[PDB]
Amino acid sequence: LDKIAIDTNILLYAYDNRDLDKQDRAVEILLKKPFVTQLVVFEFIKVLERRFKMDKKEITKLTIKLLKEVIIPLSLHRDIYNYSQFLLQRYNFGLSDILVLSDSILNNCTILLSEDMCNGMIVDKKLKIVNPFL
Amino acid sequence: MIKNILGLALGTNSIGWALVKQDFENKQGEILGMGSRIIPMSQDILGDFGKGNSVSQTAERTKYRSVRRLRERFLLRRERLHRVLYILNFLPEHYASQIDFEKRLGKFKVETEPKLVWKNTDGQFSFLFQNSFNEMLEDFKAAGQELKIPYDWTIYHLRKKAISQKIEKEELAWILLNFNHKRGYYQLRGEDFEEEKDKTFVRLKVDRIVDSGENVKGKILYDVYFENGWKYDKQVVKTEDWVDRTKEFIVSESILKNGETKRTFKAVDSEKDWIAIKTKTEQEIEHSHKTVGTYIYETLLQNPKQKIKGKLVRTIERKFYKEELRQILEKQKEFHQELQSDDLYNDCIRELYRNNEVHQLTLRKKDFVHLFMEDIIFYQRPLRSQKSSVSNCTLEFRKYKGENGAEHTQYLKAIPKSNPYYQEFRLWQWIFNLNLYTKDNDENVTKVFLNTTQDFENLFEFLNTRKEVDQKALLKHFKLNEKTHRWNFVEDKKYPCNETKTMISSRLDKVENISDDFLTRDIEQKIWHIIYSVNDKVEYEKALKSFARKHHLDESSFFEAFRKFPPFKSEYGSFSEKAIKKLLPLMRLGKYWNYAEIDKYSRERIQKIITGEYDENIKDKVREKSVHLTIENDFQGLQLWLAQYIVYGRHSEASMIGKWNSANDLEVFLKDFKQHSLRNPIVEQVITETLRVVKDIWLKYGNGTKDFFNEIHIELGDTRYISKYISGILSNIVRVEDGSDEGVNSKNIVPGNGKITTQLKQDWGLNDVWNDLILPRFERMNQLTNSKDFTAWNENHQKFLPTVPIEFSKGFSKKRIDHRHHALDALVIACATTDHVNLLNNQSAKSDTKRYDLKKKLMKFPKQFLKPWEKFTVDAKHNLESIIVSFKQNLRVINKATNYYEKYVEKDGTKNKERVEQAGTNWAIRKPMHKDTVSGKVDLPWVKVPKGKILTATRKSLDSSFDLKSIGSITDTGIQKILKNYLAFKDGNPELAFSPEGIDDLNKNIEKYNDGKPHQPINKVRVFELGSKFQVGQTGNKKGKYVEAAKGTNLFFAVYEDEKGKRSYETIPLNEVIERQKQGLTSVPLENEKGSRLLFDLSPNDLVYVPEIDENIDSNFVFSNLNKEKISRIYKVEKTSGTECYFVRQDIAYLIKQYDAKTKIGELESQNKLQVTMTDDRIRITDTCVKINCDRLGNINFITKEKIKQIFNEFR
DNA sequence: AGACAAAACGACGCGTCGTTTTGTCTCGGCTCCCCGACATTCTC
Ligand SMILES: [Mg+2]
Repeated sequence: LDKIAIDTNILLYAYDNRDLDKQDRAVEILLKKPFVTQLVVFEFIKVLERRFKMDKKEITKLTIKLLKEVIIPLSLHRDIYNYSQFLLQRYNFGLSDILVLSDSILNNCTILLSEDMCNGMIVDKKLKIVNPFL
Repeated sequence: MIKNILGLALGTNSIGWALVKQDFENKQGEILGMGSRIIPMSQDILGDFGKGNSVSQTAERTKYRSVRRLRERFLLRRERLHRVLYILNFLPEHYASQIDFEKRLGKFKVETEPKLVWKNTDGQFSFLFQNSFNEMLEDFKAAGQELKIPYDWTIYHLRKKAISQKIEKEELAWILLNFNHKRGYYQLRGEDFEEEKDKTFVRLKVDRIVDSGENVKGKILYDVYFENGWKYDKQVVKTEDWVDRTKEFIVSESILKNGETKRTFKAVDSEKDWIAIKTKTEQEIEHSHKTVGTYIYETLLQNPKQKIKGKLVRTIERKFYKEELRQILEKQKEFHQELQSDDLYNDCIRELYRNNEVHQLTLRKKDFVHLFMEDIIFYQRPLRSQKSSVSNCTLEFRKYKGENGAEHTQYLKAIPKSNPYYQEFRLWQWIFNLNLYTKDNDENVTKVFLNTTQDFENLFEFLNTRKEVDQKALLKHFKLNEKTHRWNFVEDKKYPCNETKTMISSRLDKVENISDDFLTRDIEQKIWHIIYSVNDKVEYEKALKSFARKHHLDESSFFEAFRKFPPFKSEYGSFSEKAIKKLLPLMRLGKYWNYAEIDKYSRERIQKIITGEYDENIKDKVREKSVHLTIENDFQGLQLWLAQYIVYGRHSEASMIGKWNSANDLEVFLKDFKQHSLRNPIVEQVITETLRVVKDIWLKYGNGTKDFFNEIHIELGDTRYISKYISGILSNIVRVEDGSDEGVNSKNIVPGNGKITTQLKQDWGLNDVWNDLILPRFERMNQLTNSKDFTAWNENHQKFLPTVPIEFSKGFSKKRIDHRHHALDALVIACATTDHVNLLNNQSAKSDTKRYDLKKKLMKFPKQFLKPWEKFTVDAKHNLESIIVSFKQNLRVINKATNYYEKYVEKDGTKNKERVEQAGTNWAIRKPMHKDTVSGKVDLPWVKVPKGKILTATRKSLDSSFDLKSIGSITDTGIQKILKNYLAFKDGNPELAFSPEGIDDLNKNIEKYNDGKPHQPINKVRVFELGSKFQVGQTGNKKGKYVEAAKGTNLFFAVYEDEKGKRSYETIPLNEVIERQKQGLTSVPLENEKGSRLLFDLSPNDLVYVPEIDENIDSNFVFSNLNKEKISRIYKVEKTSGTECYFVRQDIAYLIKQYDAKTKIGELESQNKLQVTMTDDRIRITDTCVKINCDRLGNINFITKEKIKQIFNEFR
């Protein structure tokens, strides 16, 4: 009925036990096989390797496990750069977020989940950002 | 000593440019650049603009715009009717519940198609006017026709009933909407013609042709008499088609001065001329003496199979609809109390005109009658004012400073010619231009009749009274006669003589009851302004009556005399009112002149001239001419030039000469160029592209520096419009500021003629190299037609020359079939100096010795001309075989459009009407989205449909081109049965079966081909086709319209590659191009559904290189060493479809022989273009071609280090 | 050895690139601005 996607935020709050409630929210956000962008996985790898200083082997195992069993990777779209440039004239986000939104839109995603992206907002009358932790 | 020469040859859509560096004195020099720029358009335009048939895409856009505008104005009328009727509580609940009245005022709710008459309950449809339907069927059974008729025929019954009976309100709303549908013909001006305006459509019979004794052309002309008793005005030669013929005419009767009908005649044909059908329906409705609705109802009563829409009544005067709707509304008014409630009337007024209190105040006095007819339905807007498009005087200016702090000039609009003041200007100019001559000895007899100012003044008083002057009046004014004197002008030509003042004087003389002193100058000007300004009838008599009230003149014959004025002819003088006002006092003489009417500046200049002192604004030529202007009294009766100079200080238009300094001036000139400034779009495009090419060559070869072009030669080869305009424009580059080169054109610009170019081509061997270049096409034609008739051997040259058989020699030209001939012509023009053109244009010498110097200098010994240099022919061959043709492209798919609309805006506590710019984004499509014909989808069990295709059926006339195969392509099976039965009955001949007589015979006797079973007549049938047709839209019923891609709209052809290496092809329609370009993406997807990476996309007029079978072009680049073999393998895209792309060699313009279905031969087969190469390998072009990119000059563009550096140096 | 791999197989439909062939919105009125070309006269 609606192609729902996610961002690195859901995975990051899922990973941590410091906030139990947000971790939970995040994990029941993952049970429904939410779609995911390859850039989301790349940023997830970056934050695991940089902030958490985790070993390469175990983060790679976790990435492979999640992609096989948990989240559905979305093929990177070839028009992502031009479309992100198009969204750039009307919107003012961090360009990484704009690429995330562009690739989510180009893959026919209806609902996006995140925190730092002004929830409830409509992006080119195609996809809306929702904060699920509230 | 060394001279840069630019030769330009200008065609209908071709610019041939060549640049050379010539040193003729030493027989040296070399070519620098050559090229031909081509603007693509079909040869239909080429064959059309010679005669002219709507040859402009702008006109087509205007036509579509007008059609759309009419459509939305009808819609707006309907919307306002919905609003008013909903206020009145006249719409029914089922209908009214589903019109929006809050956000979309009066529009239907989205995805709904309501009908006022069909109520939908639980999916069933029911008619609501049951009782009026019963009454109508009662009327038919009283007439005794049938007892079973369509429900929607009730509208005409109600329209008849509404004239004199009470009908319910819903019927009345239906009638008003119907009237809104059918409004009728109407001329905005009106201007009721001759009171009789007979214009009567009559059908007459000829009795006899008495031989009239008028013998012309050896044949004796007959006269014509009619049974009811008039005579045909014109004579007749052919007797066979006039004796006892039932001929129909439109005749006009005018009561002549003698008191008799001056009857005219004009042969007209019914059902074929719009005027005849219109008049016949007019007379037939009037003779019935009843409203058109009741007439239609009666005709439907007497012939229930009658076609109303488009057959019975097509177009009638708006007066009928107006009068019928009036009578209906007044008659229904006495019975419905809602039509009297002024509360509701004010409610409608306020709703319709909330923000216009003035218009509310105006309409608070009217009633529902005026609001419905004069306001909503029959409201026709006046023509937009063209005053803003009026020209401007070249003299009077105004200066003002805008909000930006800059100082810019507003122009002053030119004077209307019918203005009395321009009348004075013009005829004084004639007075000064007047001079008389004697017939006997032709001497300057003047200075005896016009030598003193009194003679001029009396001639003025006599001319001022008249309206036109001529030979006779001018001669008899001086007491002279025809037999002795003339007046230096055309002996039988008349000249204007203050038309407005005379005409007004006559009409004011006819009114009487007034003294003969009311008409003065100021009165004349005011009445002229009243006539000229208010060009609307009711406004006209109101202004006339008010004028007669204010001025003490009786409004009894004033308005009767002042009603029939021909409207002023739309024409404006060269100058404005203020300038001519400043001019006239100086050229006045006698009592009409006085010194006080000369303004301050001209009085100061008069004092300066009489004083003889030195002024910077007064030139020496002035004193030369103004030597006689010693005294202030000498400033009487000055001619146009004298007065103009004294007023404004310029000896007429002396031009500015000008000189451009760099490419900056040029490119500014092109930037400031205005659309539609020339004769037609073709020449404007040609001139603009010529300018662009000149700028490009300047930048590439001379870096835009001063005087890089030593000389420029121009040639054309209708088109003459370019010979002078482009020369004048290009004079600004090659002009010399030393003062030697002065005039309209620079002396360096040397136009030639075809004689020089053809003689040089024949003499210098350009023709021989041209045949050698073009011959291989002729050998290919010979091989394809397995003959030898396309090449002819010769022994004077011992070689084969190209040729064509006589039956393929309709209009074949060996030059015309290519593109580089343009450049060849440009080259042969450029090397031709001024001496050559002088010699070949003025060969008449009057003495051999005088021109013998040019003979010896330019021609070998008079046999052949000397070459510009030794290696001219070889160099020309080398260049001509190494020219790539650049084709202009139009890939405009979407563009931005600005929408300004009037609206009431709240500013400073007050509402004001102002233009507002549209909010949001809105694109304009710059290509026709699809074809006009619309088809509908059908599903037929008895045909097999391949996957990916559908069946679309369209209605078409059943005519003589309907044979067994086409009859089997008719979607109805029973129609097929009956139709094949008929065709068998006529021996299987559709031409005899499906003639109009045959169709009538089938319709009358449908039983004897339908197995005796009854069936309705057949005139049009739905034929079905199997193919790919797409939906026009997705809203409402648009999702049921299936259309085909328009001509020339398959613009992109994608070529992809998979990881293995095979090439895939696709053609993307204009719909996806539009959507992708709207989302900021690239026109073509960069990967296909298989994931194959895109090589690139192709468009018409693109260029590709087709490598040899042995070459492996994967990272070739290095497009600097383009040789003859490399350039001969360059192909231009022509069209695409599906996965097919068709190519033509870039040097081919026209084929040697096109394709005909009879002989089944052609230069490039049936399509006149190939999907493969022409060469013997015959390789698929699309499987190995590589796209290339050229500039305006035909120079290849490829990535280089410097380019890569600059990509992100420009971002650095 | 028995049960997997795959080739036949008799079916129609499909599809075959190569080529040619077929189809393609239409007329009516009127107003009012601008420019161009060719005619004649006068003046710089
Ligand atoms: Mg982010």
